[PDB]
Amino acid sequence: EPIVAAVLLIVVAVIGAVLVYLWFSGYVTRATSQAEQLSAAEQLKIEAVSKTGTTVSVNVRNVGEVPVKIASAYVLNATTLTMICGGSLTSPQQIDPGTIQTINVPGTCNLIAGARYIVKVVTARGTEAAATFISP
Amino acid sequence: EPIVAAVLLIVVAVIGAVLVYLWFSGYVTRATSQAEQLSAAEQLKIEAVSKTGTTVSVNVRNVGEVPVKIASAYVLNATTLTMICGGSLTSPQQIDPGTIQTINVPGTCNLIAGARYIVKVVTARGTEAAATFISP
Amino acid sequence: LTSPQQIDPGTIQTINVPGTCNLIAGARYIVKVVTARGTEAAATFISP
Amino acid sequence: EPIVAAVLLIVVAVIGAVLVYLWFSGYVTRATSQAEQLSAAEQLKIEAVSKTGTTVSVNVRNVGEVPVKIASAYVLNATTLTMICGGSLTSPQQIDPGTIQTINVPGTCNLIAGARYIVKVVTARGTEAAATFISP
Amino acid sequence: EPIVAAVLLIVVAVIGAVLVYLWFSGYVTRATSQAEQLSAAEQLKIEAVSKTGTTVSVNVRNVGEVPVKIASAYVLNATTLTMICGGSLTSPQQIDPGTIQTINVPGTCNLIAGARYIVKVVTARGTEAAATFISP
Repeated sequence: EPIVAAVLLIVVAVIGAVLVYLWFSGYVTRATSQAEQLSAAEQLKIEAVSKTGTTVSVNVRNVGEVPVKIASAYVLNATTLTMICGGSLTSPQQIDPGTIQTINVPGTCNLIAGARYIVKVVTARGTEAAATFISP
Repeated sequence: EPIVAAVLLIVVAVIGAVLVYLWFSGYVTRATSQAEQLSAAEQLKIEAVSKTGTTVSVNVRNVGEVPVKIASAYVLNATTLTMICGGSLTSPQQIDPGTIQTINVPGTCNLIAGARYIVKVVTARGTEAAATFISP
Repeated sequence: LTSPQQIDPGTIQTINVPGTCNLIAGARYIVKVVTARGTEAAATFISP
Repeated sequence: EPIVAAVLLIVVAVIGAVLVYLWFSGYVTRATSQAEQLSAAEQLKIEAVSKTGTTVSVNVRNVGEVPVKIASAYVLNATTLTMICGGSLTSPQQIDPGTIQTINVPGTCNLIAGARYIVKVVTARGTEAAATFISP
Repeated sequence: EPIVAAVLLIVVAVIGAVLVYLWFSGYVTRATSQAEQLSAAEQLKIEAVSKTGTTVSVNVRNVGEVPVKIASAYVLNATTLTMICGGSLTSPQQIDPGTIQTINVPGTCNLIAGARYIVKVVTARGTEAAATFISP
């Protein structure tokens, strides 16, 4: 009589094992592939900068193999990591691999000739690229 | 009765380990190969420059072993890192290793005789080569 | 593949990618081979 | 009848898992935070030394930002790593960040003019800072 | 009734864990020690070379502290890494620490007066030491 209960319990345990199998396969596949794709890296470099009046224009070179979106740009003060001007771009700019694009710092901020300034661009994914220039 | 459940759990763990091994092999191969192939570097050198009116012509020799494409050229001002003329070329030019090619700066920019100007050429992959010249 | 190719332990074999595909010189490509059991091995090369 | 035993065993397993969770949270917390706090590093530098008779006085400045206790001082012979005089200070001296204090080598040791000697001071935590001087 | 099966399963798991611990201790110890001992370094230096007729004699000094065996010697051509003469020695020669030994390049190879050559000696473990000479 307990044998019947044991058989039912074994069947229930097998069903639970199958359900664990299904969920575990789904989770391992999804999370594993998500981690694998986040393992990929994104690289940028800025070729040169130009200043016209009070507007700063930057040319960004996409040396990577994936499309790049530029979302913000700043003008950082030297050795203090404090921004003078910057913010969200009005519309994100897409940069194709092997191509170039022109980026303008949002807003208007004055500059002092012969002073230290760091121009910085950040991607939508978080990649950071920056360099220095001497304001005319 | 728990023995059957334990056997199913062991089987599930073994299958999960097999799937993890498959993905791990694929990912390690892809990542290792990408890193090894991007470890390679490219070198460029400019032989000489010439100016005809307001057009700048640059001869680039690729001392590397694999083809490299020229993407943009600039004429940089001294000690200020500010561009005067330049931008993306109309069509990229491919340079065969062991050969030479002539590149013209895009657009038209005036120059002042006896002044400092830095000629700069950037590859599609991001390699930079540059030098200086005296404007006639 | 038209017919599966068997590779003995400690030996080597030649495998041709099925079909015909054009390539671009100096471009990036990943070559990949998969076993009957599912094992994956791959690498990259620069097309001539 | 085995169903009741199975339910009790499941309850026992759940209670054991809860206990394991409690201990695991506690142990991870303490060990992790201990590792984080011992990860911090300490830096020292000695400004100048002076000799009065047979007493060696050293001024130590903590370029770091954490409180520091000086525990011992030595006078090491050149390239043989053998001490001539040194030992525990009578009472450890606390040197505040951004300040300096005077430390005297314990005991009395003679010196030879124009010879090589390395003065060495060690913190209570084990940080090592030293330099060389020529005895007058 | 499932309680007995659970107790037996726990006992089996404990035995398996003991076996895993035994193997793990053995493996970590022996593999770790083999790695530590291969971490050791081997250093050679050659004092001078001599030419008698068509035979090249090299004096090798053991600047290290461990016994070293010399197995082969070569004569490389300049800038091409191509051997002119060389091969396995008839019997490997042992060099004691702090001592010197004379090694003759195997075989007979002609040389040209005033020509460029590299003499090279390799140890049993793979250490490489070499220098240059001008043939008389």
